[PDB]
Amino acid sequence: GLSAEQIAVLQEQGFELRDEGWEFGMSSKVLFGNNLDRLNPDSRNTLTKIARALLAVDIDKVRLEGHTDNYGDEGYNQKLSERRAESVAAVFREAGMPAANIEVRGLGMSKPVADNKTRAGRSENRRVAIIVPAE
Amino acid sequence: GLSAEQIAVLQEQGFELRDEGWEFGMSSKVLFGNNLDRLNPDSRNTLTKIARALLAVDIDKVRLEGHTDNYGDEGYNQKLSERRAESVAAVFREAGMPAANIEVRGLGMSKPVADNKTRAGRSENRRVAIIVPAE
Repeated sequence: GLSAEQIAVLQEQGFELRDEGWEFGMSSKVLFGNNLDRLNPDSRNTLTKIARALLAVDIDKVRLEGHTDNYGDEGYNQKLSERRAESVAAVFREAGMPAANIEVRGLGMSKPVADNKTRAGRSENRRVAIIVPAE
Repeated sequence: GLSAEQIAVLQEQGFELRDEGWEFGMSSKVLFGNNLDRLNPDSRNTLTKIARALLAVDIDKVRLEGHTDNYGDEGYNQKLSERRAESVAAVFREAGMPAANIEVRGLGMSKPVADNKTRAGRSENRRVAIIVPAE
């Protein structure tokens, strides 16, 4: 389980404890914009600070999951979700996180957090999740 | 939002982060034994240490929630669950927590955490939970 100086850091960064562990989503929109899986460089820093802060307190084990809405090919949403997840993973590596400690899952359309019949609904399902397991 | 020192103390007392806050649960058999809402001496002593720990790091509020299984009259089980939480509240108040910062709830049979079908799940649901709300 996580130590008190860690949990606090997680809380500070915007993490919320859920069933699979501590979770913090960012929208694809903010993360990539018009790109497919290239991060615009502002989101890169945002993702660097985050990773640096976590490693600072010996959190060094994260899972990254990316989802899409249901619009589009089913096969493509899987790849995209996985590639987009990996894009973020590469920023964690480049900051000091043991690659063996990073897990990457493409979850495609299958796992939404909103009704997929709204511009703010569908744009909410387009996201990448940062997960520290509470193990 | 709880600080590292607060969280540290919470973990040392056996609390566990849930959905409604930090939460330590004790079974009714331990707290009450054969009694109704009178705690046995060993329990009051335990509860007093927990209470003093929470005060010594300036915790803002505690909620005390009594639960039963689903055997018996539902209104009796509601009252009992309430009287039982009020027994734990009293110990808090006597340890120096002000009434106004203490929330007492009898929840009867409505929030189980185990299966009422077995003798075991029934004894597990017979508990009073101490919650520190997540501001």
